[PDB]
Amino acid sequence: SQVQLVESGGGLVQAGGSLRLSCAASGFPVDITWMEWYRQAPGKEREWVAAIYSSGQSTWYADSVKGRFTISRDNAKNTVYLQMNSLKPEDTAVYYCRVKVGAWYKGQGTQVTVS
Amino acid sequence: SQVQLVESGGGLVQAGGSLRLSCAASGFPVDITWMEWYRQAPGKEREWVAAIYSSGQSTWYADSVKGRFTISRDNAKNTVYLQMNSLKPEDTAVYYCRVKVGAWYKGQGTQVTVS
Amino acid sequence: MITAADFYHVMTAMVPLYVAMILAYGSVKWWKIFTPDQCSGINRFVALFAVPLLSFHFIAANNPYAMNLRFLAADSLQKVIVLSLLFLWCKLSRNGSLDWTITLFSLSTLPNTLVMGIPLLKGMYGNFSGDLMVQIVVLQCIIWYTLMLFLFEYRGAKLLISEQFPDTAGSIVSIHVDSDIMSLDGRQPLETEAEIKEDGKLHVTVRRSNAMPPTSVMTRLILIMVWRKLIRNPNSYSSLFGITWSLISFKWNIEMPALIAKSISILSDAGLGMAMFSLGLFMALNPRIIACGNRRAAFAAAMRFVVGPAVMLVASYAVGLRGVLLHVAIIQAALPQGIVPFVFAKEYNVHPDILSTAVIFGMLIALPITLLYYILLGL
Amino acid sequence: MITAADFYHVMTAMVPLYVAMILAYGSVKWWKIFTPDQCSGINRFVALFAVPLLSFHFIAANNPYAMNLRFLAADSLQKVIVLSLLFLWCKLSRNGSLDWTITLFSLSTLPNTLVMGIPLLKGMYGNFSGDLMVQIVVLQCIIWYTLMLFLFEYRGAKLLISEQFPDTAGSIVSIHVDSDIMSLDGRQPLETEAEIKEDGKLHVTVRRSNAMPPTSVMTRLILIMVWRKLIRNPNSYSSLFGITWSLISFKWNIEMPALIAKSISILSDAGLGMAMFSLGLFMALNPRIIACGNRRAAFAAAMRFVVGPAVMLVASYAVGLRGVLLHVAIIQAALPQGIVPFVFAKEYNVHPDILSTAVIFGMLIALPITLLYYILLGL
Ligand SMILES: COc1ccc2cc([C@H](C)C(=O)O)ccc2c1
Ligand SMILES: COc1ccc2cc([C@H](C)C(=O)O)ccc2c1
Repeated sequence: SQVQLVESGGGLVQAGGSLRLSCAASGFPVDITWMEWYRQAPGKEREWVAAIYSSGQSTWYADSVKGRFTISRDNAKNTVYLQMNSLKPEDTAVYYCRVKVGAWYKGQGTQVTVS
Repeated sequence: SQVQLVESGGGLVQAGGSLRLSCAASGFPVDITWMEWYRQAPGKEREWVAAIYSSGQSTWYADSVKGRFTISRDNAKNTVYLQMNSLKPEDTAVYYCRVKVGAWYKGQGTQVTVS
Repeated sequence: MITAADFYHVMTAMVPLYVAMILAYGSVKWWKIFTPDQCSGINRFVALFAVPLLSFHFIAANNPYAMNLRFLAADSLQKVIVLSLLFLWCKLSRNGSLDWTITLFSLSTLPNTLVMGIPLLKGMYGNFSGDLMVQIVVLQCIIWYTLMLFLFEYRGAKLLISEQFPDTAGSIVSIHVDSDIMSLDGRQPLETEAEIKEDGKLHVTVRRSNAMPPTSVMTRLILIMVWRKLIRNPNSYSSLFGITWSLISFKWNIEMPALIAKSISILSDAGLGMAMFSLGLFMALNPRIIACGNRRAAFAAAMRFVVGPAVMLVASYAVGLRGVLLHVAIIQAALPQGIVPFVFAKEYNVHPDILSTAVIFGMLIALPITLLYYILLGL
Repeated sequence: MITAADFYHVMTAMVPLYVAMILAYGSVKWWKIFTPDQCSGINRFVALFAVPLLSFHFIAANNPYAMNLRFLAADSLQKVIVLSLLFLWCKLSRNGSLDWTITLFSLSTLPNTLVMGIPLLKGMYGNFSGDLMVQIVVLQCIIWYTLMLFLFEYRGAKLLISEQFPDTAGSIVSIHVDSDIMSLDGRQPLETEAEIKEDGKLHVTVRRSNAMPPTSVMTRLILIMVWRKLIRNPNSYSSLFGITWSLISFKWNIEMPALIAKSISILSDAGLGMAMFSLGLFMALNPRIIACGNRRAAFAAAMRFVVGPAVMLVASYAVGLRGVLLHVAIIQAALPQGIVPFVFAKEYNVHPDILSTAVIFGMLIALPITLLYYILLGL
């Protein structure tokens, strides 16, 4: 009945800034299981970045972005917040959430671009 | 040209005696390689007992007759002497030599029988 | 009454079938000649080379402009009366699923017509039975092995959506399948992914994993997962060129040239003997003959030799087959179970143990049961 | 001169042979369908079931009381002139062994007559060539695959005594072989043991290991090691019952009954197509076509298409074959190399690389060479 995923926080910024990404959800019974965050480069590839899930104290990261990006889930507002710091210039790619309610639901709404 | 293998030493004796078996050969070029001594029971089977060969300081023995029977080769007289001590009563079998000149040559001549 | 010569002409064309089967069953269990890894070598050959060149020889010789259209209706009336009653069962009862609908359909209205049915009925009612038994082989390889192929895809395309979209199954528009997938089964991990659009439209993409919808949507996902299962099946290339040559040849009276006709007749003559030799190897790879139990093995010969023929005895008074055509229509339904309905149940795992019993146990009683129908119709 | 129809009747019965071979060569190297472990499944089937039932059908139909005894002498004169000259080479020269005598004999006087020779010559000189080409198949499967079987045992029974009895080889009376051994080869360890008697008599027993003699002695050891290689070979049970039925049937005019004749004709028709399909798999299991080198692959086609036929051109003036029988005798010697002379050279390791070349390279030039002999004899 018109299920909705809302993304916010992105934009254009220079190198060395800070952004606060978001992924708001509404209209699900459970909506916890295993959520992700990943990039989508203009060179056709896609690297999985961060994940928070039902454990909460376990985050699966990559090697290049290891220990530098902050992930946080709000179970009350049904929103996962993504804080990113020391933004490298290779961030022209689109960065969005991959919520999972048993099957993977996704959106596309950001314009993350770092000069 | 009438090659000849001569065996001697056997006979009938009670338990606890001593016998001196022999295997004399004549008419070969080399006649060293790997010689044997084995039993032939009336229960159709045959257990390999002792062996002296080109090394000389290596004798392959069995488990039941281990370290109790004396083997000795005479390279001059072309005769291998077999001294046996503490003769067990299960020695009704025929005990003879198995000289090897590249193929296995054998005889049959003894009457080893222990009551 | 009958003669003793008619009993002899049956044994002339049924004894060379069992000789080619006992030598296959004997040379594995008794003398241990073939390794069971090497046993897959012959079963690979018969499925690809012998049978699709054997079915091409019967279809491209059968006249399409003189098919007995009255006999062809009273066999398309068995497969509709049985198909209408089973869908009345799976949608009104309290325990009727679709996993029992197809299995109770392959046991009843799909005999072994090509390999075994043609030489038996040729040795019972002259040579015009040898033309009628080809006219059913054409319809099985072009309709009734295709309608059954949709019923396994619809069995699969319902599970993958109902397992993983239980809450918002009603607002999906398009479904996109990557070309890696050949069978949405659960054999492969099948990471399912769903795009979200603005006004409730919801694109769904089915992928490969590393490390109810509208009926205008299910009738697109199925037709993609049938076109990928039809251009790989070699028998679909046999019956396509068989009908196309037969519509050309029997109008302008063109006879097929001897350079091509003898090029196919060197493998097609190696098709009927090897098929009974490949089937004889199959009845020794199993651990037991009766696998699922003695309470369901007799159920196989209850929905095949009774409910099979006796529904054509009432589907032949309606169309108007009497005399000699009535006896040939009843006997061709009491033939043992075909092998192509097993091949489907082995891939999709829809009861492989029942159809593995009905083929092997069906062959061992196929002779002394159809001979009872030859006697009781001759009086 | 000739017609264009005679060129057509050759291609009618030679094109279906190469179609059954290209599909075997293609489906391994190009499309990779068969696993090479499963490739041994079909080669196990053709050696045991297809061929010994195919050779039984030709021998038990051939009339023995009307064999062309003049044609049967001018093919037993090729295989004696060649066999007399090679033993003059291995006993007078300075480098003539016996390991080169047999290999220079199988390349010259043993063509492929059963599978490929019969359909070619039937399509060139009417139907009486189809009866003559069976009358050579009988003599190959009963004499010239048996005299060659003694020459591999005498190659083996000389090595085992001359290696391990170099000094007292002249005073051995009897040789006893245990029933474990099937081939005194060196494949098995073969502990040799010699009893000693009183007056120079020397019994020898050949065993299995765990963890010159008088000519009245060598002609007993060989006849034991041939009787053990003849009651296991399935083709020796084909030609034995083939001749026995044919001597009965063509005197009292008994025709073979249709229950038995159709029992064999379901496997024998699956024999000629499968043999060319099994041979096509063999020309892709090898790493290279030309294996031992380009200086000996052309030697194979030098002792097979030249020294083979041109010694029958002088062995036919002597017997007195002119006219039409002269052309059929020359062409049947230029056929490509048989497969049974390879089977021997693979077991006994007497040059397996040369005969593996001459079979495969012999098939690829068999057609454009015998067609040259059809033209040059027609002028
Ligand atoms: C591996 O053994 C097989 C495979 C496929 C077969 C197909 C057929 C035809 C198409 C049919 O009877 O309906 C017959 C026998 C067969 C044996
Ligand atoms: C595994 O392929 C074979 C094995 C044996 C064969 C025998 C023959 C006959 C006996 C012959 O030609 O002389 C033909 C072809 C054959 C192919």
